Amino acid sequence: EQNKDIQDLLDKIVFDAQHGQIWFDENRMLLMHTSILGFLRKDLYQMLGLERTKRFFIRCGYQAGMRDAEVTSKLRPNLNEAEAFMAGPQMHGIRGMVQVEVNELHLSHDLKQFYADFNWLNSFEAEVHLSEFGASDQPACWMLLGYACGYSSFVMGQTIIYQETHCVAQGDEHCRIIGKPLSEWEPDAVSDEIIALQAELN
Amino acid sequence: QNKDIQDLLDKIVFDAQHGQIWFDENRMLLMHTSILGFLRKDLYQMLGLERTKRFFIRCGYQAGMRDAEVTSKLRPNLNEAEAFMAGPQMHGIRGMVQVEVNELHLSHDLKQFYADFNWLNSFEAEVHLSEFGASDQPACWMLLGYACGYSSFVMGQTIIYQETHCVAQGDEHCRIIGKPLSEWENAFMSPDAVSDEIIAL
Ligand SMILES: [Zn+2]
Ligand SMILES: [Zn+2]
Repeated sequence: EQNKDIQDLLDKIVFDAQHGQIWFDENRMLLMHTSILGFLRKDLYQMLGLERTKRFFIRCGYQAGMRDAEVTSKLRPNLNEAEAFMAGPQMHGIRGMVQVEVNELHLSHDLKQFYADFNWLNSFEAEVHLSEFGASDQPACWMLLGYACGYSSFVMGQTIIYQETHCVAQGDEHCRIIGKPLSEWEPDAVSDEIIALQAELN
Repeated sequence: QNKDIQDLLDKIVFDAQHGQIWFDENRMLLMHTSILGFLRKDLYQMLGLERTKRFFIRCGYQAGMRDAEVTSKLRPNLNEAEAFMAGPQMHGIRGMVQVEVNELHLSHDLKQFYADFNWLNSFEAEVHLSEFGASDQPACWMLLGYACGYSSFVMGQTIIYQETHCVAQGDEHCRIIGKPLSEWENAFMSPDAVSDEIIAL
């Protein structure tokens, strides 16, 4: 009854337990344990840097986001920018990664203008990061955040960057992000700006 | 419809509104296979193939051991074999691989195990092809770790598999034989010991 606006998305998800397949349109998926992600994160951190690990989860996310936007692209042409864009935040729910809640969204392809402010609720990433690390000193939601930047950047034809303003990892009640075109912040590893920003805004 | 998997599908809930996916206690993620391809490409070039391969078995092993924990006391009114099938079934629910049983005999009590399965539509195989193309040797490492991790735990001893044909080598499907450790004609902390073992291919 109540995934009225999700439904068109669910309609592309095919479970096929009997053949070891799960599909979103043309692409496969895997139902994965979060605590297994928690291990992959700590093991990576142990092998590489905080920095190289960080960088991986973000680039990862950027990818997932771009692919979902490819997918959900030819999918709501009846609708407008805002309602189509939403597919993104909805997919993050669908994949059980995070609950997106919109404080503010203003966008327009042709104006090359974007500003998003959302609350992330129930982030897995923050939850797993606490087990393996405890109270962090920076935000933890790298993957979610890469995906955020990715999805968005696909949708507008320009690079959209997010800052995680508050994070459950850091003790904040919910997590929160803000997203604006790269330049409105005063070779496509956009991965490096994200880290440089959370740095050069102490 | 397909009633062999129900006691599993049941323990799964999709709360898309609050962005949680649920397996009993455990919380789950529906993910692109891209994160695993990427990880494969990055690791391949930062560390050896040996190192990348090992890491992947280790990861596969942790998930095998988890489902093993979770499905543990779930099928007490069936026998060892149908109980055990939980792992192979889970691997398919998780959309990683279809397991088609060629042969299976197990006794926890007698310390006995022999599994010979076919793997079909292996996701790992797929990933390796579109990152590295034809392998020299079987490539379904994550999958193999799981096999090893799951079996091992149920059995309460060290069960090691070998991929014997792999889509990654042009075979039509992949194949695997799992025996106990001592039944191989070649010779905690121990979770790392075991990954070290299933790495001698
Ligand atoms: Zn967070
Ligand atoms: Zn294979």
